[PDB]
Amino acid sequence: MNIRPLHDRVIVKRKEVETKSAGGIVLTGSAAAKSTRGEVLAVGNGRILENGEVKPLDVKVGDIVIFNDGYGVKSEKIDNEEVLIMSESDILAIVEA
Amino acid sequence: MNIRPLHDRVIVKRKEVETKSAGGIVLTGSAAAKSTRGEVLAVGNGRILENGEVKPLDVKVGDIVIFNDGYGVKSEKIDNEEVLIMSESDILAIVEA
Amino acid sequence: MNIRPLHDRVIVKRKEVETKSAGGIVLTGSAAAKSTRGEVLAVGNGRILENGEVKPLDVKVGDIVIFNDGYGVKSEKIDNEEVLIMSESDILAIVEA
Amino acid sequence: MNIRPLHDRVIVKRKEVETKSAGGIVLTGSAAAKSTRGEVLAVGNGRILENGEVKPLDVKVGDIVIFNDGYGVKSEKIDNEEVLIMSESDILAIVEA
Amino acid sequence: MNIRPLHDRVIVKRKEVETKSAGGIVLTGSAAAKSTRGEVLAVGNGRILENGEVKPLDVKVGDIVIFNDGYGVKSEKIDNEEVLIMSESDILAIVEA
Amino acid sequence: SNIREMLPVLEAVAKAGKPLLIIAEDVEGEALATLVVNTMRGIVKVAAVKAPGFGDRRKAMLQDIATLTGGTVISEEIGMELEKATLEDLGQAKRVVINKDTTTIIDGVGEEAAIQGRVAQIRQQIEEATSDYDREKLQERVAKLAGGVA
Amino acid sequence: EEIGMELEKATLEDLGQAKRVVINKDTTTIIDGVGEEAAIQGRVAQIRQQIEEATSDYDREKLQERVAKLAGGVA
Repeated sequence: MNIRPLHDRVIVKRKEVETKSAGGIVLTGSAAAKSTRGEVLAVGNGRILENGEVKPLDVKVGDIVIFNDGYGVKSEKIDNEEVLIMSESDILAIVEA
Repeated sequence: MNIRPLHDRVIVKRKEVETKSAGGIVLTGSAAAKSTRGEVLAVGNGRILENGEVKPLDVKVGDIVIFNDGYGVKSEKIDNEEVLIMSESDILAIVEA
Repeated sequence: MNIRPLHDRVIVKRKEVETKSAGGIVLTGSAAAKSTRGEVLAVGNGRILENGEVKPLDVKVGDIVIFNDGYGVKSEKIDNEEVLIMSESDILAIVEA
Repeated sequence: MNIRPLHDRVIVKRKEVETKSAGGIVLTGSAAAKSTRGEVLAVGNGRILENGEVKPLDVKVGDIVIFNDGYGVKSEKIDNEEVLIMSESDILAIVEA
Repeated sequence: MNIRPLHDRVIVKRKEVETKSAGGIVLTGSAAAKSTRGEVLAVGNGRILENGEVKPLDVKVGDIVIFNDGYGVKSEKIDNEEVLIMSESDILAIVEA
Repeated sequence: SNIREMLPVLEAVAKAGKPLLIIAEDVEGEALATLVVNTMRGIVKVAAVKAPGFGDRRKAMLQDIATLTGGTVISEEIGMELEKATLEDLGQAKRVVINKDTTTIIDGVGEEAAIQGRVAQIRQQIEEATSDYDREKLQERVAKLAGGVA
Repeated sequence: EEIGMELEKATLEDLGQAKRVVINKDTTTIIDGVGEEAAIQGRVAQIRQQIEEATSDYDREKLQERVAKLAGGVA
């Protein structure tokens, strides 16, 4: 079973936290920090604000993105895996090829 | 890997803080101050306000700009380097010639 | 190497601080007060608000103005001297004669 | 000789503070209170909000008004006299008869 | 002299505070309270919002009204009497007959 | 401390290419750190020492040092400011000697009329009702101004 | 740290060199750092003022110990 997001909501999963490759071949331990990179599992219908139609999201399924982990970011457990739910506004940028 | 901004968002990097050239050949150390100059690494699609089309940004990639370091400015680490994320509105001026 | 302001931004320079002509013949030393008068070095294109066209600024380069030094006012140094950057809104009046 | 206010800005001068005519014959000493009445020296062009036309101010030059002395009220010295600068919104009423 | 309120301003006078006839045929002492009822001495032109026309005030001169004594309520002394100045929004209801 | 500002005074000396001697209530590491590096590369040769002692005590003896060397004392308290002071306001001496516990000036360049004038105002100080302690410290200043100390 | 230097600000070349060191719970030893004699003697030469000190007691005792370690031996 899988999950269907509601308009302007994007479901993404978090990547590895403080991966041991910082500074070159140097191994970096965890300084109690958390990973800001994720992958887009699902895309909502779009934003329904200003009134004129429904505006489509700029993020396509399967994208790799950078986002700000704020209040708008929620945590759920699907098929015993951790996922994140946030709006389009939260995701700052896309990592490409 | 690299970053693609999400419309009206500009990714820039901060320049040297209180470079030791103040008042002449005098070497001035850093004593509680920060640099407001930067370079534009990436340009977003444009503003999405008022529904009618999307307006393009006034700053090209690689420009040297002066900006207001306010709340609207976010910090992320890319390829283990510091970058700044802010809107077009937050960038005060462009250094030319 | 001069500076070009970005729309709705005006670059001005501050005049002499707490000039000793207050009260009468008496010369008043600076207790800890700052001068609110300035000269307009540069003028931006205008206000871009509400899409349709751009509205021109009401101040011409070289004017002598009175302004409110608030949060909006910012300070930068070019050609080794102090300048101020603020919007049209922050300038309260023009001194004429 | 005089100052020209910007649109939606009104220049007024403050009247007598805690005038000695309260309760009739009795002279009331000034116990930390300030006068809210003034005279309108100058009138700006008007409000420029929401593009369509510039709306004219409802206050005539030379009128006697009651106003709310808040943050929006600024103080300047003209020909060595005290003046106040505030928007139309800050002026509560007009004294007639 | 008398006072003329500016648009969307109503000048009213406060009625008796803690009138003695509370809880039955009982004279009640002024333990610590104020009166929310007043009379409308003057009427301003009306609200000036959204451009198209000026909307007239619903309350005619001489009405008996109920109001919320908040920040928006200001006090001035006219002809040695206490009056209140507030907007239309402040006055909650009208006492009739 | 962060009272570093006085750069135009400092650079004026750098422009001159001569060493600078500093007398004040105190100097903190922020000013000293930059000063050490500036001296090390030869930009400026500058060393700073503390004033004689108690506020009234040090302030009283500052004028004579300045007048003796032809310099001007900066009155923070009065009509003067940190930056506000020209290079010409600085006093001049042939050379100075400094150690961990003592500061010495070989010879400041000042007019005899000014040296004597400082001494002349001392005469009221010399004939004093207090006598004990007042005269002892007072004379020491006097000997230093034109005589010698043994 | 106090003067013109910073934590990061320092190149590997800045670091000193030695053949080997010996360390235990209460003691640290360096077999032989590689430095020039002129620098070793120069440190010792500046010590001569330190040697001829008015205080004598305590000042000389600690001072001599540094001296013995710099070029001589400690018993």
